[PDB]
Amino acid sequence: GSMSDQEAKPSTEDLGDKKEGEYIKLKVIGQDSSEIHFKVKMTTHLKKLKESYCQRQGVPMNSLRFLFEGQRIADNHTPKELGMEEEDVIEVYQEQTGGHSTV
Amino acid sequence: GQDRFVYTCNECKHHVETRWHCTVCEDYDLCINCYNTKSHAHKMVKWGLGLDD
Ligand SMILES: [Zn+2]
Ligand SMILES: [Zn+2]
Repeated sequence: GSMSDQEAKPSTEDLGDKKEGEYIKLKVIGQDSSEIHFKVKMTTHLKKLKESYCQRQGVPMNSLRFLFEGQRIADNHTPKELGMEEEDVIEVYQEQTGGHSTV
Repeated sequence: GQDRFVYTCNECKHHVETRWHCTVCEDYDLCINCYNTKSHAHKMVKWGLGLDD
């Protein structure tokens, strides 16, 4: 009936209450200087993630690239590999800003 | 043992080349989608009975 056999939980270690299951922590950090920290639901091709970032900034179909691990993957699949738990990190490379700078 | 995946999933009604049957919950079947999204571990036993290929 009690929370713990010993007596009571410290509650200090456990702060807040989040599922941290359905949603995951996916972020990107280009060489140029990008820092984005947000969580996205894991139930659709990773496309529904980079698509927002890419469209609201730039499309990978040129300079920007999305490296899931150590290679390139299509944006038309979800069960191919993904299968992330929470700490999802994707590396990207930006050859050019695509604006302002001449190159 | 290991066999085919000839089964179905009652969470989304979309069987997928794979089926895990959770014992503890019994009569509980999950596919690659619900399992990955829900995150339901519980020592599941892969049940199949078709042709693997
Ligand atoms: Zn399902
Ligand atoms: Zn279970």
